[PDB]
Formats: sequence, C-alpha cells, structure tokens
Amino acid sequence: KTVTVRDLVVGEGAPKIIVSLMGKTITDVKSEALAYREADFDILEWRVDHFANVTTAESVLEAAGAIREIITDKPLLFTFRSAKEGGEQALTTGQYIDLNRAAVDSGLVDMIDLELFTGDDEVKATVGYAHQHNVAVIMSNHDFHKTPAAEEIVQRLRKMQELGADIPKIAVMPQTKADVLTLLTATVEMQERYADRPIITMSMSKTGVISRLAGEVFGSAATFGAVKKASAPGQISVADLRTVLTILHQA
Amino acid sequence: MKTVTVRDLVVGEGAPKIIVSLMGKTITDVKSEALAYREADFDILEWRVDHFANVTTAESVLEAAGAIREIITDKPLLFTFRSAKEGGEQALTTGQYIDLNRAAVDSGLVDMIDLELFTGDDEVKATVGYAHQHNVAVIMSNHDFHKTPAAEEIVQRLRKMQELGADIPKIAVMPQTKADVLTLLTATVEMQERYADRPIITMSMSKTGVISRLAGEVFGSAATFGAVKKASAPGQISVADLRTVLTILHQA
Repeated sequence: KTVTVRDLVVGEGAPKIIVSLMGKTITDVKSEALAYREADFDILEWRVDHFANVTTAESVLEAAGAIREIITDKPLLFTFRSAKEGGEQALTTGQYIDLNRAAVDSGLVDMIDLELFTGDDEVKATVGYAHQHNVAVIMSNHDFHKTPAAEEIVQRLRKMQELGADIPKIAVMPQTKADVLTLLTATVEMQERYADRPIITMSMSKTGVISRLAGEVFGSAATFGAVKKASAPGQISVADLRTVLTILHQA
Repeated sequence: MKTVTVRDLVVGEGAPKIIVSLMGKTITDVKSEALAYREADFDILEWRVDHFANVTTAESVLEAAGAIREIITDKPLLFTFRSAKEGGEQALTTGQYIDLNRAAVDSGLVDMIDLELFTGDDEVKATVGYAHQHNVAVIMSNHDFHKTPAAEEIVQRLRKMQELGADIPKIAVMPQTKADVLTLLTATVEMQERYADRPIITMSMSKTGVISRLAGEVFGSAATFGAVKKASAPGQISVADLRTVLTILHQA
C-alpha cells in the first residue's frame, strides 16, 4: 500500500527525496525556503526543533505559513525532533503534543512526525487527531549511538504500524560495517513480510550512506538529502542524491 | 591486507577500480572493440577470451592479445577465459584451459590471468606458481548465475582462493531474493575484516544486486565491472555512471 500527499505517491517508483529546512528565526526560515526552491526535492521537512521560538504558537504558525507560501507545490512535513532522539531542544510531552496538534489544526502541513517513544496513549490520540484533519503521520525512532538487532528494529517498525503510523521511520547509527547490513536486513524483512504501508529507513553516517541510496531495491520509500547543511550525519547533497537515485531507477 | 600493484595501478587502495570486458569473436572484432574502448574511462581491461572464436589456435590468441596491447597501452590487461561450466561462451577440457592460460603467461603481453577456483586444485596451484614465476598476477574466480550460496560458503571459497595463491579472490553470485544481495555483502564484510590479507572482488549480479557493484569502498570489494556498450554480466551499468557513483561515494 502507498501514501499520497499533495499528489506525491509515496511507496511507488523511485524513493522520494526529503530535505530538512533548519531556520532559527522567521527571517532565516523565509530565506532558506526561497533558497530551497532551486533544489530538486520531493518533500520538505521543517525541522521545528531548530526554530528558536517553538513555544510561541503564533510564531510557529507564522513560519509554517511562510514556508507554505514559498513552497506551494511540495508536501510539507512538520517535525519537532526531540533532544532525546538527536534533536536541538526538549519540550515536555504536553508541549510536544500541543505543538503537533496545532500544526495539524493549521491546515498548513501535510504530514507530522511523531516519535514512537512519546507514549502510546499520546501517540494514539495524536495519530487519531491528525487523521481527522487529513494529515499523514510519519512515526519515527532514532538511535544516534548504535544499531539494534534486526529483530528489535522490526519490532519497533511493527509497533509503529500498530499505533496507526502512515509511514514508519527508523534511523540508526552503525558502529561497524555489519551494522549497515543489519539495518538493510530489517528493512527487507519489514517491507516483504509485515508492512502494509511504506516505510523509511536509514543507517546514518558516511558508513551507512548506501542505505540512503538503494531504497528502490531494499524497501525504503524515502531518503534525506542536504541542500547546504546536513540535518543528520551521512546525508549527501540533494544534487548527488538525485543523480544516484536516477542512475539506479534507470539502470 | 596487502595491496596488489599491476603496472602503476594499486588495487585495494582508495575507490574501487573499474574493469571493463572486451568481447570480440574474430581478430577484426577484437581490433574494432579495442579501438572503441580507447575512449572509455576504466582502470583495467579484461579480455573475455571465451568470446574469441579460435582459442585453441595459439597463434590466433597471441595475435589478438598483441592487437589489444598495441591499441590499449597504458592500462593493465587481464586475460580471462570464462569456461562454459561457469557461465562462459565455450567449453574447453581442463588441459586446454590450462595450456591457454600458460600461453597467456608466456606471451609477456598480459598483466593478469583469471583462473577458476573449481578447475582442480593440483592444476590451479601449478598454474598460479607458473604465473607468479613469470610476473603475472592471478585473479581467482567463481561464478553462480542462478543463486547465492550461504555467506559461510562464499567466505570459504574466497579463503580457499587465498590458500591456493590467488592475488585477488573474486566471486560473482546471483540473487534470487533481495536478502541474497545482503548475504553477498555480509560475506564480503566478513571476508575482508576477518580473513583477507589481500584485496578481494565480489558482486551480486543483476540490477537487484547492483549496490554490490557500487559500494565496494565501504564494504571491501577492491574492483567493479562496468559496461562500455555491452555488458559482460547481468547488472553492470555504464562506465560513465559507475565512475559517477564511485566518486560520489568516495566523497560522501
């Protein structure tokens, strides 16, 4: 099964390119958005944790509106990555939920990222809320230190499906070359045996970069590239990412 | 591991080296292909001798080898007779295959020969020693066009190759499933990290296994085959595109 967001069909054809916008202020958000129009991406992720005024609703809303006005074609993914999973700042569970609910209610965003480890009650409720306002949910988990066993990676991914995620997502850090392969094996087992929707997976750092390139074969429906700045280790430039995906899609 | 130097090319260091296969039936085909390949961006030229129509006529093989060496002067030359039993273009008895390879060594025109792991241990050891005595490196190989053996069998084959004197163990396998591609890569990592004391070449064939032809720098395959115009195996991509991907991965 696939997920359609603003006419982009995720889980079909070549993996979709996502780029993260990281602006600290409304001014930086506007200039970054304008500059990003030159890049060949499919989905724009707004990394809200990089934004300085995250607790001022009116400010968050104004920035989302600015992005939506500059980037009118592409799906917009609203992602507050918590400090706990590699993000720039922390919020209370309540703050995090209200933030995402406000994004959903604004009509400015097509998708939201919800971290699996937020709490089942909270995730369930917010997934329900998102779906009531036609907003898709990428449910995510990140491990910046290590790569868990394939079985544990699959366990997380299925729990994400179980909680109603439109797109389960997991990012792990390899400590060895074999760790890259463990992430790929979990991806294939999930996609072939248990998934009834698209999944996004990556092995981070330069070492796992191959996981960001071969999703068309192995099962990851989307991959992140960098415009000028990486939002995670291992991301290569969007132009290079497009070149490689294109070669693999036509090879 | 110890690197392997063929002419001025150091295999096993930096980004994987690109090898391309020259396939011609007659001497006219060989000359025409060698001329067309002069423009191509590759590091090692493999002559797929099994494609050549008159491999049992020493003078014809020698002239063809000379023709290639006169046209392509600055790239190492790998002489490869891929046997029918290993998915090649013609069958030879063990004796004809060994005599052919020895003729290649004796010509002084080739820098490397490809010897198939399962030819027979006695024959392989004697031939490896002979190549070495004459300053010819040996890529030892094994191919399976239908399936991917267990990772542990793949590693055992690469290790047996080392045991038999191979300068560069090489194995090409075919994935039935996506997971099979990962099995080939697992075997590559295990071999390179725990057992290899020299460079190795590995690939999962077909489009499905193409990542194995691109990710050698991270996973441990020292060389990779691309196609100029016609592929010498399933899943090879054009040399231009192969170079582009390798450079991108090198600078990631």
